[PDB]
Amino acid sequence: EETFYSVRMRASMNGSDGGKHISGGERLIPFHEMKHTVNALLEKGLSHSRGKPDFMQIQFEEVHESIKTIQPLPVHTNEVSCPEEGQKLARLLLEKEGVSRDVIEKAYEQIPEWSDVRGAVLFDIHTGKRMDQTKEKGVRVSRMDWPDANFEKWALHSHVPAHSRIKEALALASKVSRHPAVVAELCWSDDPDYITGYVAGKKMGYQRITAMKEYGTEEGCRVFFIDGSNDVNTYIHDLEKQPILIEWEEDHD
Amino acid sequence: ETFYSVRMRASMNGSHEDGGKHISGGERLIPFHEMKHTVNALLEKGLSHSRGKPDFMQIQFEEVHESIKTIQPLPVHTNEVSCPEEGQKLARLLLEKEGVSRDVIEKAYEQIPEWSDVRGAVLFDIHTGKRMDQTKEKGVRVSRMDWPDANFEKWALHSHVPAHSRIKEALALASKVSRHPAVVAELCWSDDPDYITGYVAGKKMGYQRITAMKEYGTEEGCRVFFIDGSNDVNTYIHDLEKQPILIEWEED
Ligand SMILES: Nc1ncnc2c1ncn2[C@@H]1O[C@H](COP(=O)(O)OP(=O)(O)NP(=O)(O)O)[C@@H](O)[C@H]1O
Ligand SMILES: Nc1ncnc2c1ncn2[C@@H]1O[C@H](COP(=O)(O)OP(=O)(O)NP(=O)(O)O)[C@@H](O)[C@H]1O
Ligand SMILES: O=C(O)CCCCCC(=O)O
Ligand SMILES: O=C(O)CCCCCC(=O)O
Ligand SMILES: [Mg+2]
Ligand SMILES: [Mg+2]
Ligand SMILES: [Mg+2]
Ligand SMILES: [Mg+2]
Repeated sequence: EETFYSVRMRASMNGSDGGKHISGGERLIPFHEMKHTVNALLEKGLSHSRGKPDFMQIQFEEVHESIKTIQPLPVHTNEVSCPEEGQKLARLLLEKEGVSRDVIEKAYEQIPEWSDVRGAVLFDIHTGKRMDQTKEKGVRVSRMDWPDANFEKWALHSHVPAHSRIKEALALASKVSRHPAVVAELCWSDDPDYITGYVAGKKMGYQRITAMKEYGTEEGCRVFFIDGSNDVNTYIHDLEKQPILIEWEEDHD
Repeated sequence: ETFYSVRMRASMNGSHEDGGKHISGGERLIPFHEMKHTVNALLEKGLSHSRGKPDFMQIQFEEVHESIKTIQPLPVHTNEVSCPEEGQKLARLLLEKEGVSRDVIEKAYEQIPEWSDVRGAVLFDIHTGKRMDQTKEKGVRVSRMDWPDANFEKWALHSHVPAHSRIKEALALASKVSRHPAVVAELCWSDDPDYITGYVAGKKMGYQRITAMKEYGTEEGCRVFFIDGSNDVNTYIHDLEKQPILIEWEED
């Protein structure tokens, strides 16, 4: 049983304090990867297209819970020609996954107000309302990662480019989708220079959508559509604390 | 040309907040273009410590918005002693020379064992003869001071003192702290098992190094500031944490 470490970073400008969120990252690693990983997070925060931070934290801590290893979701890339086509597709896919249309519309009305949320919003498909009480902080999924070497192999097989963005997103989405209360996830970047997003779920897998907004805009989105009776805090604790490594099995081909 | 405060702390068996053992701490004050090197120096300092390997560490940077003040290091004298009991006695003599009363010194020495787990400094009020800050195990952590290596190395050459980073860090801290008009004296020795030199610092005597202050292999250090002031302790804590200082020595 190898010991793993959670390594987290966040960065902002104009303070920590009301600042603009610039970058966030999370990694899960053995101890001999610490120097490289702390540097990868530092650099990710310092070279961000949302601007240069005046505040950054980086932390590591031993994880005591035993690590679980899962397969990435099956990926499909939907090529679209503009953001409106993408968004419409996204809403079709959410519906097919099981989110009712009226819940989807209600959430889409609120997505603009959630632009500044630094993690994810949790949206209850029973009440048709936001379920977490974290406000601008959002719920930040942590303690997931995907050893690069296995990711590069996966991307080669999948005919998807071996970009860090995709490794991070797919690791997140896979951890999130595994959770029995999560029906679906809608995501696109708050970076001005990346317009691909996705909808994920247990059935459809990870459905990339190649245009979800316009170049140059900084309004991203991360919403988890939740179907659960249980207390939201239990779900939040799972998302924040349950350690996941992604390992794609070439062999299962 | 804006400066950044870069701070680190590390502990084992948890964060310090959960009751982990403090391993290492550091603070630097740097232009933005030195950030990578500095974050790497702090990471490495935390990971290679003689008190053991951390399982928790935080590193943070923020822009400093107060103006930087540049000062001289204190004058340094090295007192050679044969053993830790001789050094401790000398330290008490020097605290008294610096203006601390014997009764306050004894009361502090009674409490020093209690403060072994404090990760920063204890503030000791000479008017009450008791601890003054309410930070408990966190202590007060002096930050936002630093000393460009090139100038420090010149200083160490001139001073016939080795150019060790421990000394640079300590003398930078002690100079910032002694400048504060409400600090009468500082008493220090290391919590590192493999370093037994400590010091007493003040405005009259400068930085008085004492070559043995404890036994090799012990992990009980000490950092106490003796306070004689008219203000509330929160103001002094804010001064020590926030006032940015660079050391620049120039010969006489
Ligand atoms: N670990 C996470 N948990 C919850 N939501 C997140 C997480 N990472 C990103 N998000 C959300 O999804 C949006 C887009 O993600 P992303 O573009 O990766 O931003 P980021 O991870 O905050 N910083 P960066 O990856 O440096 O661009 C973010 O603005 C958050 O709202
Ligand atoms: N910046 C500071 N402010 C207040 N107290 C400090 C400061 N740095 C160290 N001390 C205290 O003085 C003791 C010895 O100093 P030192 O040996 O430098 O410890 P350190 O800075 O915490 N870690 P390291 O420097 O990596 O050994 C520490 O155990 C602290 O209690
Ligand atoms: O990392 C980002 O910028 C936000 C999520 C986008 C990743 C989607 C992908 O290319 O599959
Ligand atoms: O860094 C430490 O371990 C504390 C040492 C304080 C004395 C340094 C010196 O003057 O030798
Ligand atoms: Mg990200
Ligand atoms: Mg982003
Ligand atoms: Mg130190
Ligand atoms: Mg020490």
